[PDB]
Parts: sequence; C-alpha cells; structure tokens
Amino acid sequence: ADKTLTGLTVEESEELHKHVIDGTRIFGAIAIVAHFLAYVYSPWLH
Amino acid sequence: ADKTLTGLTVEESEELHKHVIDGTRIFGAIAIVAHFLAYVYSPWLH
Amino acid sequence: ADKTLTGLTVEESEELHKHVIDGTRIFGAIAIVAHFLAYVYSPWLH
Amino acid sequence: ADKTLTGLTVEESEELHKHVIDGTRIFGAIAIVAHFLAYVYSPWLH
Amino acid sequence: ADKTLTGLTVEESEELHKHVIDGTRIFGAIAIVAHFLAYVYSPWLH
Amino acid sequence: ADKTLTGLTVEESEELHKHVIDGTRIFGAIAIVAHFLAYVYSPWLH
Amino acid sequence: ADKTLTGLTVEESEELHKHVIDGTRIFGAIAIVAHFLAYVYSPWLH
Amino acid sequence: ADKTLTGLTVEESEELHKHVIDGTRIFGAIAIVAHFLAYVYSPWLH
Amino acid sequence: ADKTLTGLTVEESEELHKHVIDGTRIFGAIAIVAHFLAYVYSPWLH
Amino acid sequence: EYKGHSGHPLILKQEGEYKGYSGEPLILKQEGEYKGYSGTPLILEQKGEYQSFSGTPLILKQEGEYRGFSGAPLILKQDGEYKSFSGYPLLLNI
Amino acid sequence: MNQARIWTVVKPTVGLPLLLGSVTVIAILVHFAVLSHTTWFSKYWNGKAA
Amino acid sequence: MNQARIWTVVKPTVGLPLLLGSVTVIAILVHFAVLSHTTWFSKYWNGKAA
Amino acid sequence: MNQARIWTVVKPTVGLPLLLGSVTVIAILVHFAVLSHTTWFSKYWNGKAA
Amino acid sequence: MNQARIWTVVKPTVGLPLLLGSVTVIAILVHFAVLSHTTWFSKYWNGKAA
Amino acid sequence: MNQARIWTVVKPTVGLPLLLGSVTVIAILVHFAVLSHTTWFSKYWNGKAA
Amino acid sequence: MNQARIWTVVKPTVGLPLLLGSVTVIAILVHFAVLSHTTWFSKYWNGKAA
Amino acid sequence: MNQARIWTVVKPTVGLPLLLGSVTVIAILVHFAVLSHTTWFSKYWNGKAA
Amino acid sequence: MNQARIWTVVKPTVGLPLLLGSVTVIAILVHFAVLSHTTWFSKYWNGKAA
Amino acid sequence: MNQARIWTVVKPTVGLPLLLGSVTVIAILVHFAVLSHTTWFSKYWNGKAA
Ligand code: BCL
Ligand code: BCL
Ligand code: BCL
Ligand code: BCL
Ligand code: BCL
Ligand SMILES: CC(C)=CCC/C(C)=C/C=C/C(C)=C/C=C/C(C)=C/C=C/C=C(C)/C=C/C=C(C)/C=C/C=C(\C)CCCC(C)(C)O
Ligand SMILES: CC(C)=CCC/C(C)=C/C=C/C(C)=C/C=C/C(C)=C/C=C/C=C(C)/C=C/C=C(C)/C=C/C=C(\C)CCCC(C)(C)O
Ligand SMILES: CC(C)=CCC/C(C)=C/C=C/C(C)=C/C=C/C(C)=C/C=C/C=C(C)/C=C/C=C(C)/C=C/C=C(\C)CCCC(C)(C)O
Ligand SMILES: CC(C)=CCC/C(C)=C/C=C/C(C)=C/C=C/C(C)=C/C=C/C=C(C)/C=C/C=C(C)/C=C/C=C(\C)CCCC(C)(C)O
Ligand SMILES: CC(C)=CCC/C(C)=C/C=C/C(C)=C/C=C/C(C)=C/C=C/C=C(C)/C=C/C=C(C)/C=C/C=C(\C)CCCC(C)(C)O
Ligand SMILES: CC(C)=CCC/C(C)=C/C=C/C(C)=C/C=C/C(C)=C/C=C/C=C(C)/C=C/C=C(C)/C=C/C=C(\C)CCCC(C)(C)O
Ligand SMILES: CC(C)=CCC/C(C)=C/C=C/C(C)=C/C=C/C(C)=C/C=C/C=C(C)/C=C/C=C(C)/C=C/C=C(\C)CCCC(C)(C)O
Repeated sequence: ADKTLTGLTVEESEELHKHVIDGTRIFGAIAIVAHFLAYVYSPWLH
Repeated sequence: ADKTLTGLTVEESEELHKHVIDGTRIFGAIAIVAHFLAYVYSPWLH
Repeated sequence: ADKTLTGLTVEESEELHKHVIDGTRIFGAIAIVAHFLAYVYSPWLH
Repeated sequence: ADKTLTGLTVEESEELHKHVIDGTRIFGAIAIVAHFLAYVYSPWLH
Repeated sequence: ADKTLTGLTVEESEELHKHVIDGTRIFGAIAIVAHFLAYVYSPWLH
Repeated sequence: ADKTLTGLTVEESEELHKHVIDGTRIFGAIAIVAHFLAYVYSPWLH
Repeated sequence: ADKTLTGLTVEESEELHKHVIDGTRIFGAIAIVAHFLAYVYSPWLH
Repeated sequence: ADKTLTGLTVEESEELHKHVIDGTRIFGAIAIVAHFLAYVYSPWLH
Repeated sequence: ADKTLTGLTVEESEELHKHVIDGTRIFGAIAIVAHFLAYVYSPWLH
Repeated sequence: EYKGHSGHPLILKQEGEYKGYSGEPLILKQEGEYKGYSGTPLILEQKGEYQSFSGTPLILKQEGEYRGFSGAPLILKQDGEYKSFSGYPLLLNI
Repeated sequence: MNQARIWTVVKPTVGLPLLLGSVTVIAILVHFAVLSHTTWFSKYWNGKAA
Repeated sequence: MNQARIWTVVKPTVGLPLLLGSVTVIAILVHFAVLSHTTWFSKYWNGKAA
Repeated sequence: MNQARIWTVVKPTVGLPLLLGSVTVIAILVHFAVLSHTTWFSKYWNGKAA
Repeated sequence: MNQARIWTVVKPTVGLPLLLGSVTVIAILVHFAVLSHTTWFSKYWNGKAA
Repeated sequence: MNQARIWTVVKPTVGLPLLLGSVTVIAILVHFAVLSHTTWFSKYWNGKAA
Repeated sequence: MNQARIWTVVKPTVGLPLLLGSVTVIAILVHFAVLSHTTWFSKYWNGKAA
Repeated sequence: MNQARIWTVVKPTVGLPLLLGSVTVIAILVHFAVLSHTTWFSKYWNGKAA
Repeated sequence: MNQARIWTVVKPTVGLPLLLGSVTVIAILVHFAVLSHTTWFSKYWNGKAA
Repeated sequence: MNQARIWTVVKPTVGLPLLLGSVTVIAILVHFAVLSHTTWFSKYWNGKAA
C-alpha cells in the first residue's frame, strides 16, 4: 500500500463508508415513516 | 492490531462508546418523563 | 512527475475530479426532474 | 497505565472531575435557592 | 529559480492563472447572456 | 512533581488564582456600590 | 540583507506593491467612470 | 528564574504594563473631558 | 539587544511605527477636511 | 477507473498548454519590471529615515525605560508574594 | 455506494462531524420553516390552548 | 451501538464536545420554538400576571 | 471537465467539504427565498389548513 | 459521577472553558427569554417607573 | 491578465476557494437584493398565483 | 478559592482572556437588557430631552 | 507609494485576500445602503413594474 | 498597577490587541446605545434638518 | 509616538491588519449610523428622486 492523504487505506475507507451508507438508509427509512405519519395526521396533501 | 487516526485502540473506542450509549439512554429516559409531564400539565395532545 | 502542494498526483487529481463531474451531472439530472415536477404542479411559468 | 490522549492520568482526570461534580452541586444548590426566591416573590406557580 | 512563498513556481502560477482568466471570461459570457435574457423578458430598461 | 498541561507549577497556578480571587472580590465590591447607587437613584425596589 | 518576518525580500515586496498601487489606480479609474455615469443618469447632485 | 509561558521576563512584562496603565489613564482623562463636554452641551443631568 | 517575541528588533519596530504614526496623521488630516466639507454642505452645527 | 453513471467522457484528456475555451492570450507575460497600465511612477523609495509628509518628529524615543505622561507611579511594588487589597484568606484549597 | 474512497482524501474527523452536523442543521431548518409558514404546526403545539 | 469504532477515526476531544453542545443547542432551540409559537408556555411563566 | 488538476493545488479535505457544503447552503437559500416570496409554496404546506 | 475519565480524552483547556461558558450562555438565554415573554420581570425592573 | 504571479505569494488552497466562494456569495446577494427590491421578480415566481 | 489549580489544566492565555471577556460581555448584555426593558434608563439619558 | 515594504512584515497570503475582500465588501455595503435609502435605485430595477 | 505580571502568562500578541479591540467595541456599543435610545443625539446630527 | 516598541510584542501580520481593518469597520459604522438617524444624508443620495 501507499499513504492516502487521510491515512485510511482504501479498505478502511470502504469500511467507514458502509456505516455512512447504512446510516443514510436508516435515516431515510425513519424519515419515510415520519412523512407517512405527517401525511396521515396533518392536512398536507389532503 | 494497528494504530488509529485518533490514537485510541478499538477496545478504548468501544469503551468510550458505552458511555455515549448509556448517556443517550439516560437522556432519552429523562426526555420521556419530561414529555409525560408536559402531556399531563400542558394542553398538548388533549 | 513531481510532488504537488496537496500531495495528490495528476492522475489522483483527475480520478478525484471524475467523481466531482459525475456528481455534478447527477445533481443536475435530479434538479432537472425537480424543475419539471415543479412546473407540472406549481403555477410557475403558467 | 499509558499516555492518554490529553496527557492526564486516570487519577488526575478523576481528581479534576471531583471539582466538576462539586461545582455542579454548588451551582444546583444555589439555583434551587434562586428558584425558591423566584417562586416566593414572583407570580409563577401561583 | 528559488523557493516561492507558496511553493508554486512562476511557470506553475501562470498556468493556474490561465484557468482563472478563462473561468472569469466564461463566467462573463454566461452573465452577459443572462443579462440579455433579463432585458428581453423583464421590465428592466423599459 | 511533573510538567502540567499548561506548564505552570502548582505554586504558579495558585499564585495566579490569587489575582483572580482578588480581582473577583474587587469587582464585587464595585458592583455592590453600583447597585446601592442604582437603588438610591432609580425607581427600582421602590 | 537579512530575513524578513514574511520571508519576502525588499525587492520582491516593492514589486508586489507595484501591483497593489496599479490595482488601486485601475479601481479608482473605473470607479470615477461609474460615478460619472451615476451622475449623468441618476437624480443625484441634480 | 525560568522561561515564562509567553517568553517575556517579569521585568519586560512590568515595563509593558506601564504602557497599559498609562494608556488607561490617558484614555480615562480624555473620556473625563468628553463627559464634561457632553454634560455642558447635552440635556443629560439637566 | 535580544530576539523579541515577534522577531522585529527595537530599530525595526520603531521604523514600522513611523509609518503607523504618519498613516494616522494623514488619516486625521483627510478626516478633518471631510468634516469641514460636511459642515459647509450639511445642516450639521447650523 | 471511475465508471460513473452519466456517460463519458467525464474529463478532457489533452496535454501541454492549457487550450482555454475563451480565445487567446489568456495572460500577459512579464519580461521584467512591472509597468503600470496606470502609467508611472508607482513607488516612492525609502533610502534612510522614513520621510514623513506630516512633519517631525514621528516618534518619541524611550531609553528602554518608560515613564508615563500620567507621571508616576505606574505600577506597585510586588515582592515575596502578591499583596491583596481584599483581605485574607485568599485561597482555601484542599 | 461508489464514493467510498472519499475518506482517503477527506479527513473522517472533519467530514463525519460536518455530515452529521449539516444533516441535523437541515432538519432543524425544515422544522423552523414549516413552523413559520403553516398555521397547523403551531396549532398542534397549542392544543386546547388552555 | 454498532458505531462504537467511530472514536477510532473521529477525535474524542472534537466529537464529544460537538455532540454534547449540539444536543444542548437543539434543546434550547426547541424551547424557544415552543415558547414563541404557543400561548400556554408564556402564560405558564406569567402565572397570575399580577 | 478541464479543471481536473484543481485538486493538485486545493486540498481535497478543504475544497470538497466547501463544495458540497456550499451547494447544500445554496439549495437551502433558494428554498427559503421562494418560500418567503410566494404564496403557493406556503399554501402547499398549509394544505387544508386543518 | 461515573464520567470522571472523560478528561483523559477531552482536553481540560477545551472542555472546561466550553462547559463553564455553555452554562453561562444558557443562563443568559433563560433570563432573556423570561424577560421577553413575561410582564412581571420587566415590571420588576421598572419598579415605580419614576 | 498580468497578475498571473499572484499564486506565487497567495496560496492556491486559500485564494481559489475565497475567489470562487466570494463570486458565488455576491451572486446570491444580488439575487436577494433584486428579489427584495422589485415586484416583477416575486411575481415571476408566483406566476398565476394559484 | 479551592479552584486555584484550574490553571494547571486550563491555559492562562486562554482562560484569562475568556474570563475577563465573558464578564465584560455579561455586563454589556445586562445594560442593554435593562435599557431595552425599562423607561427610566432611557429617560435618564434623555434628561431635559432638549 | 511609500508603503511598499508593508509586505515584508504583513504576509501577502493574508493582507492580499483581506484587501481584495474588504474592498469588495465595502462596495457591496455601499450598494445595499443606497438601494435601501433611495427610491430611484429600486425604481431603476423595477422599471415599468410589469 | 499590581497585575503587571499578567503578560508573563497572557501572550501580548493576543491580550493586548484583544484589550484595545474590546475597549473600542465597547465605545462603539455605548454610542449606538445612546443614539438609539435618545432623541437629542439624533437631533444633533440633523441640526437644522435642512 | 511613545508606543513604537508595540511591534516587538504584537505581530505586524496581526496588529496591522487589525488596525487598518478596525478603522475601516468604524468608518463604515459611522456612515451607517448617520445615514439611519438623519434625513439629509438620505435626501442627498435621493436628490430630485426622479
Ligand atoms: C438519467 C440519464 C443520465 C445520463 C445518461 C447518459 C447516457 C445513456 C449517455 C450519456 C452520454 C453523455 N452524457 Mg450523461 N446522463 C445524465 C446526465 C448528464 C448531464 C447533465 C444532467 O448535466 C450531462 C451534461 C451529461 C453529459 C453527457 C455527455 C458527456 C455524453 C453525450 C451527451 C448525450 O447525448 O447524453 C444523453 C442525452 C440525453 C438523454 C438528452 C438530454 C440531455 C440533458 C443535458 C440531460 C438530461 C438529464 C435527465 C433529465 C435525467 C433524468 C432522465 C429520466 C431518467 C428519464 N450527462 C443522467 C444522469 N449520458 C453518452 C455517453 O457518454 O455514451 C457513452 C450516452 O450515450
Ligand atoms: C462563447 C464564446 C467564448 C469566446 C470565444 C472567442 C473567440 C471565438 C475569439 C476569442 C478571442 C478573444 N477573446 Mg474570448 N470568448 C469568450 C469570452 C471572452 C471574454 C469575456 C466574455 O469577458 C473576453 C474578454 C475574452 C477575451 C478575448 C480576447 C483575448 C480575444 C479578442 C476578443 C474577441 O474576439 O472576442 C470575441 C467575443 C465577442 C466579440 C463577444 C462574445 C459574445 C458572447 C458572450 C459569446 C458569443 C456568443 C455565444 C453563442 C453565446 C453563448 C455563451 C455560452 C453560454 C457559454 N473572451 C467566450 C467564453 N474568444 C479571439 C481570439 O483569440 O482569436 C484568435 C476570437 O476570435
Ligand atoms: C500638509 C498637511 C500635513 C502635515 C504637514 C506638516 C508640515 C509641513 C509640518 C508639520 C509639522 C508637525 N506636524 Mg504634521 N502634517 C499633517 C498632519 C499632522 C497631524 C494631524 C492631522 O493630526 C499632526 C498631529 C501632526 C503633527 C505634527 C508635529 C509633529 C509637527 C509640529 C506641529 C506644527 O508645527 O504644526 C504646524 C501646522 C500643521 C502641521 C497643520 C495642522 C492642521 C491640519 C493638518 C489641517 C487639515 C488638513 C489641511 C487642510 C491640509 C490638506 C490635507 C490633504 C487633504 C491630505 N501632523 C498633514 C498630513 N506637519 C511641522 C514640523 O515638523 O515642525 C518642526 C511642519 O513644519
Ligand atoms: C474595603 C473593601 C474591600 C475588602 C477589604 C477587606 C479587609 C480590610 C478585610 C477583609 C477580610 C476578608 N475579606 Mg475582603 N474586601 C472586599 C471584598 C470582599 C468580598 C466581596 C464579595 O466583595 C469578599 C467575599 C471578601 C472576603 C473576605 C474574607 C475572606 C475576610 C473576612 C472573613 C470574615 O470574618 O467574614 C465575614 C465578613 C465578611 C465576608 C465581609 C468581608 C468584607 C465585605 C464583603 C466588603 C464590602 C466592600 C464594599 C461593598 C465596598 C468597598 C468600596 C470600594 C468599592 C473599594 N472580601 C473589598 C475589595 N476584606 C478581613 C479579614 O478577615 O482579613 C484577615 C479584613 O480584615
Ligand atoms: C436597577 C439596577 C438593576 C441591575 C443592574 C445591573 C447592571 C447594569 C449590571 C449588574 C451586574 C450584576 N448584577 Mg445587578 N441589577 C439589578 C438587580 C440584580 C439582581 C436581582 C435578582 O434583582 C441580581 C441577582 C443582581 C446581580 C448581579 C450580578 C450577577 C452582577 C455583578 C457580578 C459580580 O459582582 O461579579 C463578581 C463576583 C462576585 C461578587 C462573586 C464572588 C464573591 C462571592 C461572595 C463568593 C462566593 C462565590 C460562589 C461560592 C461561587 C459559585 C460557584 C458556582 C459553581 C458558579 N442584580 C437591578 C434590577 N446589575 C453587573 C454585571 O453584569 O456584571 C457582570 C452589571 O454590569
Ligand atoms: C456603507 C456606507 C453608506 C458608506 C461607507 C463609506 C466608506 C467608509 C467607504 C470606504 C471605501 C474605501 C476605504 C475604499 C477603498 C478602496 C481601495 C483601497 C481599493 C484598492 C484596490 C486594490 C487593488 C485592486 C489591488 C490589487 C492587487 C493585486 C492584483 C496584486 C497582485 C499581486 C501579485 C500579482 C503578486 C506579485 C508577486 C511578485 C512581486 C513576486 O511578482
Ligand atoms: C437566493 C436566490 C433567490 C437566488 C440564488 C441563485 C443562485 C446564485 C444559484 C446558484 C447555484 C449554483 C451555483 C449551483 C451549483 C451547483 C453545483 C456546482 C453542484 C455540484 C455538485 C457536485 C457534487 C454532487 C459533487 C460530488 C463529489 C463527490 C461525491 C466526490 C467524491 C470524491 C471521492 C470519492 C474521492 C476519490 C479519491 C480517489 C479514489 C480518486 O483517490
Ligand atoms: C428550508 C427548506 C424550506 C427547504 C430545504 C430543502 C433541502 C435543501 C433539504 C435537503 C436535505 C438533505 C440534503 C438531506 C440529506 C440527508 C442525508 C444525506 C442524510 C445522511 C445521514 C447519514 C448518517 C446518519 C451517517 C451516519 C454515519 C455513521 C454513524 C458513521 C460511522 C462511522 C464509524 C463507526 C467509523 C468506522 C471506523 C472503521 C470501521 C473504518 O474502523
Ligand atoms: C449589492 C448590490 C445590490 C449590487 C452590487 C454588487 C457587486 C458590487 C457586484 C460585484 C461583482 C464582482 C466583483 C464580480 C466578479 C466576478 C469575477 C471576478 C468572477 C471570476 C470567476 C472566476 C472563475 C470561475 C475561476 C475559476 C478558476 C478555476 C476553475 C481554476 C482552476 C485551476 C486549475 C485547474 C489549475 C491548477 C493546476 C496546475 C496549473 C497547478 O497544474
Ligand atoms: C458609533 C458612533 C455613531 C460613533 C462612535 C464611533 C467611534 C467610537 C469611533 C472611533 C474612532 C477611532 C478610535 C478612530 C481611530 C482612527 C485611527 C487610529 C486611524 C489610524 C490610521 C492608521 C493608518 C492609516 C496606518 C497606516 C499604516 C501603514 C501604511 C503602515 C505601513 C507599514 C510598513 C510599510 C512596514 C514597514 C516595515 C519596515 C519598518 C521594516 O520597513
Ligand atoms: C441579560 C440578563 C437580563 C440577565 C443575565 C443575568 C446573569 C446570568 C448574570 C450573570 C453574571 C455573572 C455570571 C457574573 C460573574 C462575574 C464574575 C465571576 C466576575 C469575575 C471577575 C474576575 C476578575 C476581575 C479577574 C481578574 C483577574 C486578574 C486581574 C488576573 C491577573 C493575573 C496575573 C497578574 C498573572 C499572574 C501570574 C504570576 C503569578 C505567575 O505572576
Ligand atoms: C451598553 C451600555 C448602555 C452600557 C455598557 C456599560 C459598560 C459595560 C461599560 C464598560 C466599560 C469598560 C469595561 C471600559 C474599559 C476601559 C479600559 C479598560 C480602557 C483601557 C485602555 C487601555 C489602553 C489605551 C492601553 C494601551 C496600551 C498600549 C499603548 C500598549 C503598548 C505596549 C507596548 C509599547 C509593547 C512594548 C513594551 C516593551 C516594554 C516590551 O517594549
């Protein structure tokens, strides 16, 4: 290997990004539920 | 084992996160009580 | 080649910019669809 | 024991935190007196 | 040659400025067209 | 003894604090007089 | 000669300032024209 | 004697503070005159 | 003579301050003129 | 290679002089001393004591030993220990 | 899912705090927007308006 | 609970102050929001309003 | 597509966060602008005005 | 009381000034909030209003 | 076109972000200025005002 | 008086300016608060109101 | 024209960006000032007010 | 006159500029305060109000 | 004229930018103050109001 600017290897950067992708998916799924609840109970889109 | 960017070992990072998780649970528990008190005394959700 | 101010080689800088260009094109593609939907549903340009 | 990220040993960190805990207790105690005085002289909770 | 304050040689600084001048000229051309459209459609200069 | 995080010895840190305590007491004394004059001349507490 | 706080020699400093003086004079000239145009077309000084 | 945290000796610091003290006395005397003038001409304290 | 905190010797600092003093005196002279012009043309002090 | 999703090329591939899009020249070289487009001269030399325009003196010299225009004393003596003005005890550490 | 090597060039101790902070600031701003520009969100908090 | 290794890439002296500070700022913002967009919260502090 | 070498002189850990951050800030500002100077955008959120 | 080791990972010259400063800022914000959203606090300072 | 040597004394990682950022900030400020000081710009966004 | 050792962990060049500065900011804020929420303070500065 | 040695004590990468930025800020401020405190500047942009 | 040793622990290039700057900021604030909460200060600048 | 040695303890690349910047900021503030608290300054820019 050779030094990246940050010092994370390509593999360590990919393992870090798995958490970032999974975090975005979890945030999205919760936000989808929050939008469904906001639709169900607010006058939005009614 | 290998050196990390922050200097903490994986074992030290997991120990630190236990305090973060415990603190988040304590904060959540107190927040739940505060919402219950607010619901009882304020006109919200009535 | 020679060392640069940021430490990235010319090849590394070019491979990085490919993500920036592709990201800009993806952002533009989504933004175009957003403008089309905005037009189809909002009173803008009507 | 080994060098910490901040340089303080476990004993020094614990001795430092004692002042933080005592300080929070002193602040809390004075705040309770201030709330009592406020309750007595202000129309709050009346 | 001698070490510059930024580390870029005079030759490298000139090639960088070529992109800055080109960028300014491109930005100016797009801006000119945008101003022409504003004149044609907005009540400005009417 | 060992080098503190700030480089000040215990004796130096305590001798510094003596100015902070004295300075706080002097500030308090002036502030008390300022409040007395405010009471005597303003409509506060009347 | 001797080292300077900025690492820029006296000759390089005087040559740098030439661009600053010329830039100020060019800014002043354009500004003078802008004020003349503003006077001719706006109600200012009328 | 030992190297201070700032590098100034006790003597150099005391000579520096003389300018701070004198500067404060100069500022204070000027401000006193400004208050006398503001009193004589403004409706304050009248 | 010894290395100062900033690196400027006593002679270099005194020479720099001459430009600061002359710069202030020039700013003052220009400001005095601007005040006279403002007085002659504005209703201030009239 | 970065495959992308938005078609190809993603970057331009030529080498040498930057063939900028907005005609040429892109810059003006200098063979030597900068000449102002606002003409000349640009600089006034310093060759000794700084020439004021605002008369002289420009500074008041101090002999490594200041004495103020508010006279004296400017500081209090301080030896053996700090002297408090607000009485004692002054610390109560453990 | 193709950007994974960004952490070879953006410091994680910078990009992750800025990512989580920015997402949170956006969420706060969207709440304050809907709160300022609807009647019903304020009304939901006011409830019976005791 | 699975993000425990974040402290190997994000400095604790940075993430922990930012986390505790952000939670505090969010709490303050929610209080000010409800305080401005409701009547009962202001009424609670005003009490008898004598 | 010809500026690809900009990353040899501008640090990626600086330019990329500033780029992604600015693009996000611009989008936020454009939303607030349209929200503050139009009626239909607020009307869309208010819906039935329940 | 179980967080005593936080000072081994958070610099005291950072966490302590931020802690003391945050507490003071919160106190100031609470005073300004009550002062703005209540009548009696302002009336207390006015007193006789002479 | 004669200032090309500026990058020998001003760091590209500083001057380039400040240049591109300032130009963008100015464009935003101009749009907000025209939007808040004219009637036709807001009317253009409202369109039919439905 | 028992906190005398805080300067062993908090840098004097940081804590001393931040202390004196914060104290001054509080004093400024208290003067502005009383000035904004009272009549007699403004009345004192107007005096004869000439 | 006699201050040419300022760059020997003030770093060019500091003073030059601050100079150009400050001049641009001053210009922006003067435009906003005249735009707010005059009628004709707004009228010029509004034109026929179509 | 007894604090003279503060410069042995507080960096002059930090505290001394911050002192002069703070004193100036305070003076500016006091002018703006009296200008906003009085009539005679504004009246003095208007003079004859020509 | 007796403070000439200030530059031995205050860095010129800090004190000189702060001095020139502060004096400029002060001038901007004084212009905005007189502009906001007078009629004739606005009238001068408005002229005939044509
Ligand atoms: C969803 C569709 C994909 C897409 C898929 C393709 C395909 C497929 C091809 C290219 C190819 C090209 N792409 Mg691409 N590309 C997109 C976005 C862009 C954008 C942009 C939005 O700014 C740009 C400037 C480019 C640039 C380019 C050129 C380098 C090249 C030749 C132009 C062409 O005919 O394209 C295709 C042109 C059009 C489809 C006409 C409209 C073009 C405009 C400028 C953008 C339309 C975006 C659209 C609204 C996104 C949503 C579409 C819906 C999914 C239906 N792409 C999006 C992300 N691109 C070519 C290539 O490199 O082949 C090897 C090619 O054949
Ligand atoms: C889009 C066209 C290109 C362009 C293409 C050319 C061409 C072609 C030539 C030059 C050449 C020159 N260019 Mg160029 N150049 C542009 C932008 C600029 C700008 C600027 C906008 O401020 C400047 C100052 C310059 C500077 C110069 C001089 C060094 C030189 C002589 C002037 C000239 O011929 O102008 C030409 C420009 C005009 C007379 C007016 C341009 C009007 C508009 C803005 C552009 C043309 C219409 C276009 C279809 C509109 C769409 C723009 C897109 C939205 C980007 N370029 C843009 C980005 N440039 C010459 C050269 O080097 O020859 C060897 C030359 O013949
Ligand atoms: C031409 C205007 C020049 C100027 C040119 C001179 C000259 C010439 C001399 C001095 C000398 C002196 N100057 Mg000088 N000086 C100016 C500004 C100043 C200011 C200030 C504005 O606060 C101060 C405090 C000083 C300080 C001093 C003393 C160190 C010294 C002795 C006083 C004396 O004899 O005064 C005499 C009277 C004055 C200096 C005039 C004071 C009135 C001010 C300047 C009026 C406003 C501006 C005026 C209308 C001119 C137009 C300015 C342009 C628009 C920029 N100068 C400006 C920058 N100065 C003298 C010296 O060294 O003696 C040994 C001397 O011979
Ligand atoms: C003259 C005003 C001086 C002062 C001069 C002295 C003197 C003289 C003595 C002390 C001593 C003491 N001072 Mg002291 N001190 C002042 C301000 C303070 C303040 C404060 C919040 O203002 C505090 C908490 C203290 C603390 C203390 C105690 C450690 C101690 C008394 C113990 C005791 O029996 O306690 C119970 C009694 C008290 C806590 C009362 C302490 C004094 C009060 C608070 C002073 C009020 C000042 C008044 C408002 C304004 C003065 C005018 C100008 C503003 C300067 N000082 C001011 C700056 N102090 C005494 C000691 O024990 O020394 C061995 C002693 O002899
Ligand atoms: C009409 C006049 C106005 C008014 C106008 C002003 C103005 C204007 C100002 C003040 C200022 C102050 N006012 Mg007042 N003030 C009013 C009425 C009040 C009321 C009230 C409930 O009515 C209170 C509580 C106060 C109290 C105070 C202080 C908070 C503050 C001076 C600080 C000081 O002395 O620091 C020095 C510190 C001390 C004296 C404490 C040390 C000595 C003590 C005795 C020792 C024990 C310390 C203790 C154990 C430590 C606690 C540890 C905790 C863990 C933190 N005023 C009235 C309504 N007041 C000033 C200010 O803001 O200063 C910052 C200010 O400028
Ligand atoms: C708001 C209201 C109502 C009222 C406010 C009123 C008010 C107070 C207004 C105040 C206004 C003021 C103060 C305006 C001041 C304006 C000024 C001063 C403008 C200056 C412009 C300077 C320029 C353009 C400099 C360009 C420099 C350049 C290009 C430098 C290039 C350097 C190079 C190439 C390096 C060479 C390296 C090597 C030597 C090795 O070759
Ligand atoms: C306010 C009003 C009314 C009006 C204001 C109007 C106004 C002015 C509007 C202006 C709008 C503007 C200007 C909009 C501009 C938008 C732009 C430019 C969008 C750009 C998007 C870019 C993206 C998405 C980049 C992604 C990069 C990525 C993901 C990079 C990934 C990098 C990696 C993986 C490292 C690889 C390392 C290796 C492996 C090579 O070593
Ligand atoms: C205002 C108005 C009206 C309108 C405005 C409208 C508008 C513009 C809205 C815009 C909204 C936007 C843009 C929203 C975007 C949202 C996004 C993108 C959310 C992303 C969430 C990401 C998460 C949750 C990441 C968690 C990462 C995690 C936990 C990472 C963990 C890492 C670890 C453990 C280290 C590993 C160490 C090792 C293994 C290597 O050793
Ligand atoms: C306020 C109101 C109402 C009204 C008044 C408002 C007001 C006053 C407005 C004033 C507006 C002004 C002043 C506008 C000025 C605009 C300007 C100047 C725009 C300039 C654009 C420049 C660009 C786009 C540069 C791109 C550079 C780039 C991409 C550089 C890339 C470099 C590379 C790849 C080389 C590195 C690799 C190696 C060579 C080493 O190999
Ligand atoms: C708020 C309301 C309504 C009202 C109240 C507002 C209020 C309170 C206002 C207060 C205002 C105040 C306080 C104003 C103060 C103004 C002053 C002090 C101005 C000073 C100007 C100084 C200048 C121009 C200096 C130029 C220096 C220069 C050019 C230096 C050059 C140096 C060089 C060449 C290096 C040489 C290196 C080597 C020696 C080695 O050769
Ligand atoms: C806004 C509304 C409506 C309501 C808000 C209400 C509200 C919340 C108010 C809160 C107010 C608060 C909290 C006020 C607190 C005030 C305090 C704590 C004041 C402290 C003053 C301290 C001083 C003066 C220290 C001087 C130190 C000094 C001079 C140190 C000198 C050091 C030296 C010489 C170095 C020696 C080195 C060597 C020994 C080696 O030689
Ligand atoms: C908002 C409302 C309504 C109300 C608000 C009310 C309110 C809170 C008001 C508060 C006001 C306050 C707090 C005011 C405080 C004012 C003070 C403290 C002024 C101090 C002035 C200090 C000066 C002038 C220092 C000059 C230093 C100098 C010249 C130093 C020179 C140094 C040298 C030569 C170094 C080389 C030397 C070597 C020996 C080494 O060679």
